[PDB]
Amino acid sequence: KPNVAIIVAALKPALGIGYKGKMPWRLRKEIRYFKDVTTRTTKPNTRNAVIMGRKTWESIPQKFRPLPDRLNIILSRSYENEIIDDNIIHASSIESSLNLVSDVERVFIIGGAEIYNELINNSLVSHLLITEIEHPSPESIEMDTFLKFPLESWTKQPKSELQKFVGDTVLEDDIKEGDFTYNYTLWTRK
Ligand SMILES: NC(=O)C1=CN([C@@H]2O[C@H](COP(=O)(O)OP(=O)(O)OC[C@H]3O[C@@H](n4cnc5c(N)ncnc54)[C@H](OP(=O)(O)O)[C@@H]3O)[C@@H](O)[C@H]2O)C=CC1
Ligand SMILES: CCc1nc(N)nc(N)c1C#CCc1cc(OC)ccc1OC
Repeated sequence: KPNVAIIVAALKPALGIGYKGKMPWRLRKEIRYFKDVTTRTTKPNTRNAVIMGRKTWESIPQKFRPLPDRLNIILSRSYENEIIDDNIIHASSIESSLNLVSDVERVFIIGGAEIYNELINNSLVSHLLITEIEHPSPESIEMDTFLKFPLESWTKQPKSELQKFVGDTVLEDDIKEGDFTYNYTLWTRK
């Protein structure tokens, strides 16, 4: 089996993630956390996979595309299940994409909304890496895109389990970037 996790940054308490196809924030440490965790492998001869919707792919800046050091899987309902090049796979589903290569250690679902809100209730996903973002006045930030997670069916793990998961990665508490404050968290199924 492949270890499949969801990684996302969301604003509490509504868990908003975007506005008009855009990200409502630019968090410099968070971006860097995202990179290190999705890239890091333990075993040699392995890579990690990043799975995403077509729209999230289209929104990734030209030069960061495909996301380096990781296998990129792009999801569309139009896609045949084929390898485009060494770094890029097109797929109809996660299940179809997993049966396409075997060099993968960890699989990370990286967005967007339609992808998250569907794969949250898929049994393959065993971990959630949610960056919980806070703001003194959350409603002042314009938001039309939200997570629909039944978090009552999941367990927020201790920091020690997250540290285990992300290896040596530095996990700072209450990161203050402008008016935003955030923490990295780990969730497992009940
Ligand atoms: N804060 C965060 O950590 C993140 C936030 N975001 C935000 O999310 C938003 C984007 O989300 P969203 O608009 O939903 O776009 P998505 O990235 O989720 O892409 C949607 C597309 O994915 C394809 N798709 C959806 N479900 C499936 C499925 N079950 N099987 C195969 N393909 C599927 C469809 O492609 P098709 O139509 O071609 O068939 C659909 O049009 C943006 O606002 C972005 O800023 C994104 C990533 C991270
Ligand atoms: C913002 C980076 C990020 N952090 C967390 N915790 N989860 C995520 N899924 C993401 C993401 C994403 C997609 C994306 C990545 C990117 O390179 C960093 C640039 C743009 C992106 O979508 C607009």
